[PDB]
Amino acid sequence: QSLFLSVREGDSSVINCTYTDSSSTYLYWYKQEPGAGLQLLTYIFSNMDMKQDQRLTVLLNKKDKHLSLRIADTQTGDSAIYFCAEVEGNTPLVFGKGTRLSVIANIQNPDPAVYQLRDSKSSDKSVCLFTDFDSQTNVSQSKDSDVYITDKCVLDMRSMDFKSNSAVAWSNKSDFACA
Amino acid sequence: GAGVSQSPRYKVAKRGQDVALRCDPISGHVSLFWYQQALGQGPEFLTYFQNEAQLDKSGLPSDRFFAERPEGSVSTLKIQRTQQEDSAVYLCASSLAGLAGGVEQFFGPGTRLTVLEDLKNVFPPEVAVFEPSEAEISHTQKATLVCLATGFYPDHVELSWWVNGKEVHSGVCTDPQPLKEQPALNDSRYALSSRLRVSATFWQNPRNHFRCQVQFYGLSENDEWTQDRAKPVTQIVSAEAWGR
Amino acid sequence: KAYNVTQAF
Amino acid sequence: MIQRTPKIQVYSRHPAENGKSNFLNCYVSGFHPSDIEVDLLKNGERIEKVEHSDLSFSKDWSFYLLYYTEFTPTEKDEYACRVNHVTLSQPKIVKWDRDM
Amino acid sequence: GSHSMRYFYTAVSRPGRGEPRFIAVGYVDDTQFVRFDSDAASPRGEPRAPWVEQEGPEYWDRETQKYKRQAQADRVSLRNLRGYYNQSEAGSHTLQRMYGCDLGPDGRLLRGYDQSAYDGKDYIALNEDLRSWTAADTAAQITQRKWEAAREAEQWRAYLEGTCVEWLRRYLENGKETLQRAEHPKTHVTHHPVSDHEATLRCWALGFYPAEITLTWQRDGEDQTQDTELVETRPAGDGTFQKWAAVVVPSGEEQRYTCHVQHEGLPEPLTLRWEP
Repeated sequence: QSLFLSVREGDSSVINCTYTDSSSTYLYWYKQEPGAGLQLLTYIFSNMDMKQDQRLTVLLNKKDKHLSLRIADTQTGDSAIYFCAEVEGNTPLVFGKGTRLSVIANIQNPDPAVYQLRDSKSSDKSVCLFTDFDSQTNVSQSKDSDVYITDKCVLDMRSMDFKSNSAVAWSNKSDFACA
Repeated sequence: GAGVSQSPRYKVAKRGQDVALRCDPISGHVSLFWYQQALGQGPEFLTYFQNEAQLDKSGLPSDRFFAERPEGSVSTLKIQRTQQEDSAVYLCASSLAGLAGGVEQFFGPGTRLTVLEDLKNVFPPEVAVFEPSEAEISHTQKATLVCLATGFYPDHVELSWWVNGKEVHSGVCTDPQPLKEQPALNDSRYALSSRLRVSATFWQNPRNHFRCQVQFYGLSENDEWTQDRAKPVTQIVSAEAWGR
Repeated sequence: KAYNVTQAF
Repeated sequence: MIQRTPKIQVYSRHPAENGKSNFLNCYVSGFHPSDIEVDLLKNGERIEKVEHSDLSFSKDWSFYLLYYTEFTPTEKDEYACRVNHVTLSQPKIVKWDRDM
Repeated sequence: GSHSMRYFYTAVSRPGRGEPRFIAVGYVDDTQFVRFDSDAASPRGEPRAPWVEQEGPEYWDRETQKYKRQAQADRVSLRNLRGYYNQSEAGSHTLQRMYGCDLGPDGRLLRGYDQSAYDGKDYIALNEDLRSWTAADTAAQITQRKWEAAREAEQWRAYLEGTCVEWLRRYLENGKETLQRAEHPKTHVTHHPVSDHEATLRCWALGFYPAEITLTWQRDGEDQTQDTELVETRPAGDGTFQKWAAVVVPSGEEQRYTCHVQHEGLPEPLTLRWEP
């Protein structure tokens, strides 16, 4: 997460990096989702110009030591951190700085509406849910010392190909305001 | 989790004690690598092995670190007198023979090692579930359950949703990163939120059961705990709810 | 510049 | 392993001129294995100060080395090279002859 | 004209006397430019030529780590080769590897090579096509399997066709004043009496580079080489080489013999006589 990149659903993403040693025989692309390990995406032999496999396209440009990954039809499942890695001979991978790819969900029918939920099991602390807002909608942190606002995550119900952004807020200072 | 295994996964250790991390690579693989990782930063090299031989150990930041691989299979990284600066994720990778493009390779899930000043700060999470709002069901015709885990420390929690004894993933999004309740406090406790969303027809059915599960990683059986509070050991805190 | 590191025999 | 006896040549870096400083060289080659003891001598004594080149080998896998030192050629000294190897019954001694 | 870079690796196991020793030297033609000895108190890659020292710490610390790892791999190789042949643990054994690239006068890779020996015996060699290996015995075939699984050949083709050529061209430019400046030999003829009627004519060639040379003796203009004495070309200890060729002639017939020399720095061959 040294660099950040935001792309809209269905578009294409392009990640870049400048690796170190021009003698690297193989360049690699790994992706790491929050909490998981590194997943191998692709590799390219340094003598090749470009390599393709499904929605991924790798473009190499030696001399400049420039490596690019293009994700076609980028979708929410692609949000992660992407790392460049190089290797030459019988040595360990050398990883570059990461790039966090953030996919903005396609919201067909915006319908912003804040709702208060039943604090099941008599939970004094209340919570109001900001949901159904637009991709351009923003959620910032109320400077109120004891009013917590969470970031925005997208939810995907595959049963009906429906998506929806969601946010949550609660107060422990005994002062709640759903508006 | 088919591939390389790493034993502790999560580990808390007080400044001064020792810790040992375990790696279980694929049986046939000749080479085995250890990396270190900070918050969302690129992995850095520690040491790697050819069969049982250690080709290089220059990555180790201190002499307290000691990796080994007795018979060329399992590897173990031991740390003595762990310091606050040792807090990080430790990754293991194994390959058939080197890392050339096309050679079989697998990275492990990793092990997050939090070195704490004192274990008196460890607290498991307190989970609660909030039922959907009839206002939401009256407009969106969808039902949104929200789960809220608070007061845990460190942030060693893994949350999930279970509908009628089944772990579901559709209609779920959990916070990417916990939220520190005491922004100014250094050792502040955290809080994590999550949501599960289904049709109003599923929440209305009172025969359905919804469970928010939170796996917390704290102390192990071999840990000095003297306070009269309950030992904050690794456990699962859950909060359930039923349709209406 | 030398070959990086050869594979073992 | 294979055994191969070393070839030896003792000579000077520059055409020897009595009085003028110069370099004394003992060049061993064609031997195998690589374990070998080479020592430069003056009147039978071992001159401790000796710099040897880095171990290397020829296309046929035979090693070669250059032990050398700085000396000032003066008559009635008799510099020589004593080389002992696994393939030698006893150290082979080769005296230096400025005519060669 | 035609240059080349060459590396020589030697690993010798010394049971009961420490870990195996690893030495590595690198040559550009006949000029050694790098050395690494695993037995030095501060084992690091040290420059041996005045056209590589201006590369910076990034370059030299990269070779040091490279060599330190290679020495660990060779220690693994010695154990593996030992186990392939069921060789005693109390025996000393030698591993040698030699590789490099010939930069043809075309300015491109003319050919790359990599070959190894165990106890002075050809073990495994990279083929000229840079795609496969040739194994001497059944043990080398085990090694071939392991290298085939590792795509070792693909990494050698990329190194020999890229890094090797790229850096050889860089070295030649940095040291053009010596690597590409051929140096003709300084020559003369000495006289040494054998018997009351015999004398030796020794033809000297001193201070030349590269080492390739040819000395010929001729009486009346023919190839009188059946009774000529040639010593192996030898180093002067400073970048130049030496070589002499002797012939025994009947006293009084000195001016019947002429010495012919051939070196790259000499535009036309040199015929030399003995000046009484």
